Order: sequence, then C-alpha cells, then structure tokens
Amino acid sequence: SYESIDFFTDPSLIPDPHPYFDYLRSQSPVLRLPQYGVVAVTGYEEATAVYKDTDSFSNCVALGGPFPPLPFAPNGDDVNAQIDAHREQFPMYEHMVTMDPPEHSRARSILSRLLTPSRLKQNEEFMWRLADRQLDEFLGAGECEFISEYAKPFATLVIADLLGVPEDDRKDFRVVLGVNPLQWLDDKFSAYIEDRRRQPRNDVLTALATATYPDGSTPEVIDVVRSATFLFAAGQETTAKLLTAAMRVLGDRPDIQRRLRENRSLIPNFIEESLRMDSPVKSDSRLARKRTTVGGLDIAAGTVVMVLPGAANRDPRRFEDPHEFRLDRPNVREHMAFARGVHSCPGGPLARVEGRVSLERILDRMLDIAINEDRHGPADDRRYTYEPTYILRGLTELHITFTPAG
Ligand code: HEM
Repeated sequence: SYESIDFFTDPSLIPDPHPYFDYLRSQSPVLRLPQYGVVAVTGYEEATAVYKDTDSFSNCVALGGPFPPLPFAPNGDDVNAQIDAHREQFPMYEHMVTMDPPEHSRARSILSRLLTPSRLKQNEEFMWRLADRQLDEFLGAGECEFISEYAKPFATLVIADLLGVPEDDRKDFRVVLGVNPLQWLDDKFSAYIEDRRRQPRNDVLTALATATYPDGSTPEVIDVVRSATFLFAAGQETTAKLLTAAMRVLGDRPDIQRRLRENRSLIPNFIEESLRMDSPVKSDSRLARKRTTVGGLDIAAGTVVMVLPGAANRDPRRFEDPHEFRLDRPNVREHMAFARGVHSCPGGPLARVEGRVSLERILDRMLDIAINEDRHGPADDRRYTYEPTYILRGLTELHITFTPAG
C-alpha cells in the first residue's frame, strides 16, 4: 500500500504517480515520507514557498534529492558550513542548477546574451526551418518513433542554434549528443571560447566569450563553458518529453487534434496544459540549510525537501478538475513545470516555442495523426512505457502513424 511504498524505487509508480501523489496531498501538502526522512511537497502554494526561499533551502541536492547520500553527516540546526565544505561533491556541482547565492547569479548571468529578444527571435524563426528539415527525414514513411526521429534531434538542434554552434559542426552535435558526451561538449566549447577571445567575431560565440559578470569582472573560460554547455543537459531530455507528451495527447484525443487543426491559436494553451498534466521534471529537490517550517511542518537542518512539480500542478486548491486535460483553463499558465524563484527555468520560453512551432508544422504536414495500435494497443487500452526514473516524467518511445499531407 501507499503507506510504506518507496517513491524512489518502486516501479509500480512509474506508469502513473498521480494516484500516489493524491494520497500524499490528502494526508498533507507537506508530508514526511516513510523512507530517508524526505519531506514531499505536493501542494502548489507550499511548493511556491519552498522555491522562493533560498535562505532556507539549498539546491545542492536539486537533481536527485536523497540519492546519492549527503557527502557528510548532518548535525545541528545549520548545515551551511558542511555544504560549503563539500560543495564540489554534489552531482552537477559545476552547473547553475545546483548553485546557491552568490555563485548562482554569476553562473546564470552568462546566459543573458543568449536569451535577448533579438536572439530568441532569430532562434524562433530558425525553428520553422528546422521543423521542416526534421519532418523531411521520415514523412514519407507514414509512421515514426517520435522521440528518436523527431523530438530528441529537434531539441538538440534548437539548443545548438541558440548557442551559435558553427553550421559545419551541428551534425556532429546531433550525433554525439544523440565516447564521453559531456567531455566532448566541454572540449568543443572550450576551443570555441578560446578562439573567439583571441580573435573576436560578429557571432553568438563571441558574445558569449566576451560576457562579463554582474560586477564587471570577466569569467574564466571554464565557467563560460559550464554555463553554456549545461543547456544541452537541461534542455534536451525535458523538451523531448514535452513534445512527445503533446503528440501522445494528439493521438489519444482526436477531438483535441481536430480543434487545434482548425484554430491554431489554441496551440499555446495545448502546450501549457501538456506542461501542467505531464510536467517533465517529476521531482526537484532541496536541502534544508537550517531548521525551518513549511506547510506547518517542522523541518530540521539537513532534511531533503522534494518538490513534486507534477503534483503541485494537480493541486485541486488551484486547478479545478485537475486530472482533466482541458484547453479552456484560464489559469493554465500558472502551472509550475518550470519551477519558481531564482532557478526558474530560463528555457521556459524556448520550450514553449519549440512545442508551438513543432506542432504547427506537424499538423500542417501530418493528416490523421494516430497512435500505432500494433505497438501500443487500442485507444482505450494503451500500452505505454515511461522512463524508469523518479526525477523525470516521459515516454521511452512513442510509435505514431499519419497520412502525409504532401
Ligand atoms: C519542457 C521543458 C523543460 C522543463 C520542464 C524544465 C524544467 C526546469 C525546472 C523545473 C528547473 C528548475 C530546477 C531548480 O529548481 O533549480 C529548470 C532549470 C533550468 N533549465 Fe529547464 N526545463 C525545460 C527546458 C529547458 C530548456 C529548453 C533549457 C535551455 C535551452 C533549459 C535550461 C535550464 C537551466 C540552465 C536551468 C537552471 C536554472 C538555474 O539554476 O538558475 N531548460 N528547468
């Protein structure tokens, strides 16, 4: 029963965690779990409170929460000295998603020149051409495995464009990020930045190589590389899962497919409801830096506090009929799939646009989008497989059929 189930290890929760999330939230929106001392936050306003409070809640354990174990034994009402003494031992410690003030602002600032309205405008117009190139690769087949054939390559190539990767290198980025890929990425971007710093150009990489911190100082090369290359890890898998979740609904809800085809202005609301219903980041964790209180629960220093963004997005105090996929939700943009606070996803706007542009050209070029029944069974008895992880919500594969429009 849910009373002793282990959210982090039990495979019975991978297909659909929301019955379990509902059971937790009805006990309390802030609940101490039966294992590992983890406090699980399934409430929307309580998750918001946690996210906005960096003084009490550190990102050192953001990725995995109780795994791996802390690199120290927590004691006392303050673990800040212990966090500082082992800062470089948490997973992804080199990336901004695990950083607290004052390190966090400096690392995040390096992204700023990539996310200007001018840059995102050029990247958005690029997405229209990229969507057609990706669809060219398999449209004639009338079927595809959507993750490997569209969603993962598309998400990779968008970030490559955003980072100003030279055109002649983009194919290699798709292959390698589709051999240690992280080291390959570091080596490639190290040389990019070193080259642009010695001979500046009128390109995106030079704008990256000449960025300054908020205090005016110049970042080290390794710090530019860490901030820039992290966009692939942060933006590839999550965005791929969102595109595929959108397609799954398009096939399982032909009524919605019909409405979107005839009124393209409903596509943004469809992508937002996809983010609310199938939030790609399933858990997002924090470490209590001091003794504190959320949702009326006394949380000791060193306790893992785990936000479940998909559960907060089904909090009935905020979303009426929260298990219903609805294009009509006036507050759908209030979901927290991209979190809140200083770590609020900088790729939120990018992911929304990837979803809208992808589905625009998908609907243009694919008539009669359907789920493959040989692979997934009938429409009211589907056989889907979700990734066996407690941190991410996404399909492992999605086989679809369609009539090419050309
Ligand atoms: C559906 C797609 C996506 C989802 C659901 C998502 C979700 C999230 C969430 C919840 C966080 C906050 C983690 C925390 O509490 O620290 C985050 C952070 C971040 N995301 Fe995304 N993300 C998506 C796509 C992207 C894209 C496309 C990019 C870049 C092109 C990106 C880059 C980042 C970065 C750099 C951070 C670190 C922010 C910081 O620590 O200040 N993500 N993401």
